[PDB]
Amino acid sequence: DMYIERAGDITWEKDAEVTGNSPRLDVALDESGDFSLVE
Amino acid sequence: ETTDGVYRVMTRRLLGSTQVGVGVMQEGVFHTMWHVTKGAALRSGEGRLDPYWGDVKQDLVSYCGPWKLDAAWDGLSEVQLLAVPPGERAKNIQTLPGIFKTKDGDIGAVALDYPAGTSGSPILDKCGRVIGLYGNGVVIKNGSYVSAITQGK
Repeated sequence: DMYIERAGDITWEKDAEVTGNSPRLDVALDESGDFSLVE
Repeated sequence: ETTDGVYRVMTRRLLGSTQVGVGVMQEGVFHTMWHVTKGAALRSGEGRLDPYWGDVKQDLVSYCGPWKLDAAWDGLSEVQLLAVPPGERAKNIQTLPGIFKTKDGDIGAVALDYPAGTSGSPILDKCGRVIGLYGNGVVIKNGSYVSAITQGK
């Protein structure tokens, strides 16, 4: 059996750490919801 | 608990208590990704949450009602991934999303790599609205994980 328990509010925090770059990728989505690179 | 906010999706069927994903509670509907629950029912205290809508290709599922999340990435502003890793506290991570270019349009993507317990973590805009869920994406040539910003309709 699965169960859920609260983890917090959905709120924007002003002084959050900024990381992660911003790639633009060509992808394909199959019927099973799986993403794949196209090039 | 029907209190809006983000939740952990736990299971007591594996070893001990394992966190399989994350979900969002909004307008009395629990939103998560299909591959997390696979449509299974969820216990929230004494109450039970029954699946209401799901789509394997979208990798999304809603409980107690139809999909309620409508906000979308504006394509310009930074967003915040409220990552809820298993056993650790919820942390907001700001980033500028990439783009998934598909034949059916472009979808935002965040280049943040987090443990398997994190699928379903919400992605928020500057006004605190959930614009998608984290946990379904690709690994690129360098090995970094890039998740699509998966939003329903």
